[PDB]
Amino acid sequence: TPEMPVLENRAAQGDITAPGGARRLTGDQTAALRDSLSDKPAKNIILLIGDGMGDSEITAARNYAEGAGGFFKGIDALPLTGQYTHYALNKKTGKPDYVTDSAASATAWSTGVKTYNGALGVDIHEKDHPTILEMAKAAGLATGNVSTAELQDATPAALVAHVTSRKCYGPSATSEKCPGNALEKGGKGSITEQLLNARADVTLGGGAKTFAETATAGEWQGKTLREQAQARGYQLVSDAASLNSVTEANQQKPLLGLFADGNMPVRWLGPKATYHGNIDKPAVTCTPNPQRNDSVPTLAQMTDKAIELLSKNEKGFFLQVEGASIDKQDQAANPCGQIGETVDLDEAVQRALEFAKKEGNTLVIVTADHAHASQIVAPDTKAPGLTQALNTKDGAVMVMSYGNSEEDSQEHTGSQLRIAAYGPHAANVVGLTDQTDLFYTMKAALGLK
Amino acid sequence: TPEMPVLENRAAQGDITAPGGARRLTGDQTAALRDSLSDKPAKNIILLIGDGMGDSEITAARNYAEGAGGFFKGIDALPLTGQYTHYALNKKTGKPDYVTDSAASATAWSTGVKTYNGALGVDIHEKDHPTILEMAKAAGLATGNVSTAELQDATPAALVAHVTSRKCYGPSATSEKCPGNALEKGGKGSITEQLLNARADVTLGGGAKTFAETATAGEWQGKTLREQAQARGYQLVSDAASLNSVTEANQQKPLLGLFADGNMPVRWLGPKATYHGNIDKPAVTCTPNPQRNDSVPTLAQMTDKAIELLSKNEKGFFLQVEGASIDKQDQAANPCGQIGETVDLDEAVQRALEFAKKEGNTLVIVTADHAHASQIVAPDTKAPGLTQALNTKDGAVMVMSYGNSEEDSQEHTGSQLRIAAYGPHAANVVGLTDQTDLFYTMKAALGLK
Ligand SMILES: [Mg+2]
Ligand SMILES: [Mg+2]
Ligand SMILES: [Zn+2]
Ligand SMILES: [Zn+2]
Ligand SMILES: [Zn+2]
Ligand SMILES: [Zn+2]
Repeated sequence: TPEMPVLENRAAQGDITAPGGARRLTGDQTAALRDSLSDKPAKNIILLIGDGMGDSEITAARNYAEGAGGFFKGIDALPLTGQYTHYALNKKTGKPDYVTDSAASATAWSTGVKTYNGALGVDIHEKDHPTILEMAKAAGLATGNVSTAELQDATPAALVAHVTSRKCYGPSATSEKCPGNALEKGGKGSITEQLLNARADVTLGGGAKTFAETATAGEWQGKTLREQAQARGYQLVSDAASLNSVTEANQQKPLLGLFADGNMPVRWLGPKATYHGNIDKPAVTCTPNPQRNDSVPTLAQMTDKAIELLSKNEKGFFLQVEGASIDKQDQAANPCGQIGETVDLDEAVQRALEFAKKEGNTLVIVTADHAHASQIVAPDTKAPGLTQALNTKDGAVMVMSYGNSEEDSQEHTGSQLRIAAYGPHAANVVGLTDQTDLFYTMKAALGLK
Repeated sequence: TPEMPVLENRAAQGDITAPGGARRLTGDQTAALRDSLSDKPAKNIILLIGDGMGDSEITAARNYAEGAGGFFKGIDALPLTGQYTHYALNKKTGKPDYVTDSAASATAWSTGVKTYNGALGVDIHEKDHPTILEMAKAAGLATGNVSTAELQDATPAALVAHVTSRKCYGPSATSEKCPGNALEKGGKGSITEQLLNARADVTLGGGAKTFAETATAGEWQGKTLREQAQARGYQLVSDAASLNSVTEANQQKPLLGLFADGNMPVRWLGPKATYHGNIDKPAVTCTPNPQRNDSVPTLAQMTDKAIELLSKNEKGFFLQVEGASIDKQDQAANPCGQIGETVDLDEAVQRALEFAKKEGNTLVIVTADHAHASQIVAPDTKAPGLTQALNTKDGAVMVMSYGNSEEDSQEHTGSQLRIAAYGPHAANVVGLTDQTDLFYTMKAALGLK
């Protein structure tokens, strides 16, 4: 009988110093693999995104948190793996732009068309194109948009919004930065306002600050975005205790949890990498962030509730879970913050895999939007940028380096990265593919049309 | 009827600026993938190694040489893809050392045991472990070691030598650096001397300078290694014309092609990346190296002759082909040298695939020993290191950055990287695995004892 399996253990089998003791497999894969291939329809889809989580970011967090011959119960457990390209286009010339930002890349997987960096839901001609979420809804599936960033940030926003610039978070930014989108200029509106329009059953993340602006035009003009929200029938939740009370999230009782002003809190603290830090300074060991909270639902927590609330919908559902801050810490050149965010995501992947595993008609996908700056280097390295030596779980040190930007932020990079899936149609991620392929893969598995 | 396919075309299907025009797939993969799964015995094995070829290196060369939405006929054509870790061990503590060198990495895939950086065919206790090459010979299969580096370099040497240090190239380096291996101290010998002893049917590379040293002890002492070679029955070939004349390679007429003093010549010329090169200097366009030659066999040429010569062996064969200078140009901070060497290996993968495709019982594998330094960044980047702007195939510029070493050489890095295969047992690379797994995978597909 055909049951699709999760790689349960890819950890180094024994004594890493002894022959074959560092092997990760116990026997031939053929059958296991031939047992995880199915073309049946996907009833639901859970797309987990580690912002900036390339293979470097994955390897680095593993070494610290699980040891080199370790294994990530979530991230590393998806059996079907590939590599996908994420280049953008230069708005002016339609020619590839090798390093994408999180806006253009999101647009690609959510709409199938490529775009200029900074765009959301529009192509180089600034023409809207419907997002997979919008399509799930029209079809009648339940829909979830969950993140650890502000909900107006590129990754989550790209599901609900179509503006010419990611910066048009709300009423004012928009008027000035996206006039042709500005309500009063008769546009569809700012990102937050377009978010309120799209009505996803479950929307959870930070970014409450912006909801405190008021409309310049339209029916709810003169009153805040926070107001219109409840006035439009939204059920709002600010802490975890209340998040749990929620027993229904639907088109009449749609949930909107704003758990932080800007970005929800990072899991681990640690200092910034610094010029010659692996030599001048002593090895660091990450420290859990005391202010991350009992009142703040973890990502894992948000994902579980969402899958629970979205599972009651008979027809099936679409959920996009985003571990936001990996990218934000990485450009920040903070190993500890970076790593903490990846483990943090490992939990969300796990919750997701636990459900699909039983449900049986769930395609779970884990990937990133683009690659980033961090590199794992030798302990004795003399580098041009910011480095830092960390004490890993092996009790050996690891040196992380960020050296592609003299400015404040460490730069995104452009290499192809890991794309992994599990479930009906996961075959479609194996081998080399393009980020726009993800959109088409998700539309067919769902039979969306 | 069960025929295993090669991804024919994962090129951007259409107008990269139009909806779904940038997709790489044309339909559902499930069946193609089901069709490429087989646990039959591998009759032969071809192991293509891109030194330092991580995903960044792969993505970069494609962008330049094929276009962003391009597709590499060899490298990207392998249907089953995975990611594998290559950490080394600290000799002293047996703990993991996250950034491996080319010697310790090679040791792993060729013997199954982890080892300290700089080691070749011995573990941290310095005890020898038999290489996959030695076992293929012992079992009766034909065997080849083809590279574009010096045959005493780590990658090719790891197949036939067991020395406590990669530096013990020949008679004298060894005496002073691997005394316990030195012939006169009663050891097995230098790397070159051990190579002449292993006697693979076909060995082709550069590194002819070392063959001009003499033995200090032993039967052929006092005479050069070049001499010992022909006296030991090796048929030597120095150029491409004579390489071709060769209609036989076997244990009595074993082939030794030494095509260059040091490392054979690089495919393309271009200047070094430099501090603020993408701003200060103009975009670069690679130029083919006129000193490459009509007399110097390409890597694709060596591979073809080897498969040819090794196919005569009824029983099957083991061939390891190395695209050597990728890693060498990379640390050199030379985008063009780097990118050419990848292109160069793409042709060798294609020959391999062409054969494997028709023979029908060949497992083709393509991977790297470790990730490297180069990163693809934004054109406007201000970086601490060495950078350069290249005019790609798309007629748009791409910026390459190397910023993990102030020293002369850019450092290897440690994230997991692509591993891809084709053929019987190719399943065993899909997912996350360790480099030592490749050995056990190759062992079993060959049935090796
Ligand atoms: Mg994001
Ligand atoms: Mg090499
Ligand atoms: Zn991003
Ligand atoms: Zn970013
Ligand atoms: Zn190497
Ligand atoms: Zn190297």
